[PDB]
Amino acid sequence: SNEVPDYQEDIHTYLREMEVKCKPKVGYMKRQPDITNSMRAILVDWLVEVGEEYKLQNETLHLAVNYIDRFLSSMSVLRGKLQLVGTAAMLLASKFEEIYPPEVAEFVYITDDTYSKKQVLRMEHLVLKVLAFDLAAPTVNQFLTQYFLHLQPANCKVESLAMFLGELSLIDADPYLKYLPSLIAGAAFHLALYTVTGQSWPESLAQQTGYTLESLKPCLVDLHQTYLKAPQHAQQSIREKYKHSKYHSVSLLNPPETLSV
Amino acid sequence: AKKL
Amino acid sequence: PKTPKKAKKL
Amino acid sequence: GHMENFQKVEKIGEGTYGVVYKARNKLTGEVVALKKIRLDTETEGVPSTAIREISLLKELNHPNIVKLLDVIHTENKLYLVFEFLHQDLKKFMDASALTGIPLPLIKSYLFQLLQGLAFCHSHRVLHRDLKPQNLLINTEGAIKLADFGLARAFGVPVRTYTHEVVTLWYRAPEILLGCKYYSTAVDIWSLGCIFAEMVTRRALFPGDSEIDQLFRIFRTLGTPDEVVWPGVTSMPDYKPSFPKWARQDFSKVVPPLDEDGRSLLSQMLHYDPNKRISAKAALAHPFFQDVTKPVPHL
Ligand SMILES: Nc1ncnc2c1ncn2[C@@H]1O[C@H](COP(=O)(O)OP(=O)(O)O)[C@@H](O)[C@H]1O
Ligand SMILES: [Cl-]
Ligand SMILES: [Mg+2]
Ligand SMILES: [Mg+2]
Repeated sequence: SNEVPDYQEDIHTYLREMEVKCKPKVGYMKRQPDITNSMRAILVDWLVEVGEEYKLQNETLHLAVNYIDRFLSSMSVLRGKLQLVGTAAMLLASKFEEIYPPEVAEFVYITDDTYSKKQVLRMEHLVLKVLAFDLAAPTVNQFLTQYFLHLQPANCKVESLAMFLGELSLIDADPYLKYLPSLIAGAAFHLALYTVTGQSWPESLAQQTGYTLESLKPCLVDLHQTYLKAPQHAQQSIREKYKHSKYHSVSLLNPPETLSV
Repeated sequence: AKKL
Repeated sequence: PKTPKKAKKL
Repeated sequence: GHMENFQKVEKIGEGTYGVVYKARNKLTGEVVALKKIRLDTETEGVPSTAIREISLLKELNHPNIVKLLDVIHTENKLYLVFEFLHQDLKKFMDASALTGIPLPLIKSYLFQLLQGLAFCHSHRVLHRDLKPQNLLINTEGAIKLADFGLARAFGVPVRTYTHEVVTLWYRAPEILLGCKYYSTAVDIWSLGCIFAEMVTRRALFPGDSEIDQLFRIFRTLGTPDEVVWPGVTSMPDYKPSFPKWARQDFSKVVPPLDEDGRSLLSQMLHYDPNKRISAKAALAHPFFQDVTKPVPHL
């Protein structure tokens, strides 16, 4: 019994304004002396598993990643502390998003005692200070759920596949830090729709978003490659997650070989 | 439980 | 009238 | 400034979540409200309620929403520094209980509350705790939404959120009946209750338990059925044994209200959350055609 219509256009406009303001610095990893895109990929892939173990929302995962990228945009971090940043970020995202955030002792457990409770809580404080408590960031997930409304009737397989593709974008900072969440969501939605039904990004969405199919192309080219190469990627947690029936096992679907485009 |  | 507390998990 | 720069004047408040002082900045003279949050009692770090309250208040800059001036975060303590307003609407109502709040002021306050709420909803924020003690008035005729500790950023479309939210008297029927989804309509219900309460000088639905709350609503608005509220008989907490009461005429419920006021109130109290009036649509209601901004008598 959901109702969204009166303020729905305003919300989409507002989120489009805030994604610009909440965007991490695209080039930040070249300025990190000790950490790399590969370490970040390992971290995010682990957070996916943590979210599954604790039955956390997909939104919580997307927020945690936004917090991490913004923190690393202004703070140099040694490789041995990167998991501490990630853990505090996931705790904060859980507190923001979840009805039931896991307790700190559980986050300590899930790192296998790599860090103490004191450290996790001190890191929480630092992340809050560095982000100036601005935690309500737009995510690819928030844009996806709004886009899904343009399918009547809903297609649950398209939605699952779109979420899967959107989640895969979290892992690889290069290329995906270059694109805003609304644009990634648009590429993921189209690619998912096309794969499942053979249809294309709808005019209603082109109007609402201002993105033509053409303007999705560069991101779409990337996402299609990512999709094709997913079974070969060093990080596998998202594929494993989306093999489940709750996701209609969409990670087992074969990508289209070419894009009509 | 994993140390990265 | 007091603001309600989140019910305990489970 | 920082903590040594505030002089505590008086304790003005407490609530489930926080301890509030009236205080003054010793350097600039500015009077503030300090909401103190205890981390030491907290071995779970910063409370989810504070995180949401701060992050969301920082996004909401509107004349009808209380302003957060500063946040002082120490290892042991978290202070939110707010602009200070004269009093909350509960204390005003109590002081007005014998005389009544003049109709033009009631209309002004509701209009302003709707402006603040519409802004929240357009910013994807549900307040979820609207009641008179969470609303603040100044000496110039302004009223503002406050106490965002229960607030949440919501998704389009929504998913299941915390079941235990609004203070009982102000709680919407879809929550009482256990719906897995609720949204902006819950805040409109609360405001409808508060509107009626300003008019009659007493709480509209002063329930002492969840069933008593539900039955007080049914006795006033009639027991809902599939016709007024499709799906109602399938809600998790609905029972077919609920007594079936007929709806009362609003002339009995809110005698002082004119035709326009009764029309607006009935739309704010609509059973079906999908047909309940939005804050934005309410602002366009004929009731507000003559709206002014009188000064309250304090
Ligand atoms: N900015 C303010 N100016 C004046 N009084 C306030 C202000 N903020 C809160 N109060 C008073 O303190 C009480 C508790 O504050 P609130 O923020 O609602 O805390 P809680 O979440 O614990 O209920 C309020 O009901 C109000 O009467
Ligand atoms: Cl109250
Ligand atoms: Mg309060
Ligand atoms: Mg509160």
